[PDB]
Amino acid sequence: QVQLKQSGTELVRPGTSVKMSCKAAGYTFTDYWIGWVKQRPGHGLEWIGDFYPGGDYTLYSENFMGKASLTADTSSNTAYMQLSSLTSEDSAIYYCARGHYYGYSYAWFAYWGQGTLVTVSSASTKGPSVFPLAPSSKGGTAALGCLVKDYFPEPVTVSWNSGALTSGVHTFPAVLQSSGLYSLSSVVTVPSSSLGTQTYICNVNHKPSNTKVDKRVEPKSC
Amino acid sequence: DIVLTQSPASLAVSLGQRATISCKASQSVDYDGDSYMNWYQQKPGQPPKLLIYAASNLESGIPARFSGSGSGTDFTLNIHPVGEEDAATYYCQQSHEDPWTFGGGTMLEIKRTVAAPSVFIFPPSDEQLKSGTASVVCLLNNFYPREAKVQWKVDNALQSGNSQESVTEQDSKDSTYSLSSTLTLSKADYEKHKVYACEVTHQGLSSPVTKSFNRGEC
Repeated sequence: QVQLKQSGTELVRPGTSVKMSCKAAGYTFTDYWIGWVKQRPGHGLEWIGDFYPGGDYTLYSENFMGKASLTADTSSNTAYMQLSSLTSEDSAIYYCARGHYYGYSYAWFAYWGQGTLVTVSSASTKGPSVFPLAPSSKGGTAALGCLVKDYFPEPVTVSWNSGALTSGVHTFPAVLQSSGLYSLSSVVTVPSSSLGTQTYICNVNHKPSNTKVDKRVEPKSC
Repeated sequence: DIVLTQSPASLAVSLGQRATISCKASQSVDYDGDSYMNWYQQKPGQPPKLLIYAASNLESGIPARFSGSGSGTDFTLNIHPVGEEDAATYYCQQSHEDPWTFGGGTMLEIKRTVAAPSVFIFPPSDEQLKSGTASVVCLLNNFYPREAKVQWKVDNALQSGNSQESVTEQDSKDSTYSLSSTLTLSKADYEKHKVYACEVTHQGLSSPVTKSFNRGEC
């Protein structure tokens, strides 16, 4: 199967450059263009440029001339994009995608990487604390959760019971607090009758800080 | 550049019915009998997904509920019958000449029956109170439509400026939303008051619902 796998989340300082990667599998890497696309809230999708590994051909948007540089390493099936002179306007999710020939164009992007989130900031990485949202002692359905507080940069992911509990789970979009740090909650609704017999653990991952927390959420015995 | 204008910017369509999204290009995208216009779907946390290429070709694996039409400068994406899983943002994109350009996007809301929220309040944890800050959380679970009012009251005094809300994307299985509101106080201020209450107003509720606790009473 055609697959594109991108490198991890970045936190990089203003004025510097960042170089991210897109590793391809499942097809002849030198035979297809790789396109790069920027996604920033409030600005939809914006194309940056294309790279052809079988020859090192480039095509850029005029808005990224002198800002983006596309390269590849055919020995590892890896395409790269470097963004220079970074500012807060460059904080965004960046995707790679593979084009294919139909008619007389290749800009039909059927296969996409999962995206690389880039935050441009001089502030330090801070992994979160994780606090329980304990099921109330005062029915048929109870709600419980985990509060993931005071982290930077995005993102955080949460699972429950190592991925075994998915029904009724709501993991909320993070909020940027006025401290400049993010917070998010993840909740699940479950049968109140299961509270004394079923264990509930939220699995919190903040990869930028390598913070991995497994927090057991138990009813408060009062 | 070929500028793409989508309309509407946001659309609510009844479950089971037809959603139609328009994309108009500033110049023709036709060549040799093909129209170089594509359509993508995107949900939060995921990359865009190709639905339709060259105006009317259904991408392999995409349900035939999706179809595309048009030529020249005027194109439409049609979804019929709409299902819960179609809640997403949709984009057109032209492949005729560089730069490759996208429309601004259209958010599709799936209109379902009214559903009142189930409301829950959570006191700050003892673990957090060791740190000098108190977060009080009010949860509104699985409601529709999206509009909802959450008011915090501390000892019956209405709070302002010290809470933040987060709302989920529309659920891909039941078309509801959920909402969290977090009230943040210093530990010092939290211990100066007793009654913490979240009051919720929503179309599905005949009268506001209040959930509350008394600090320390557990």
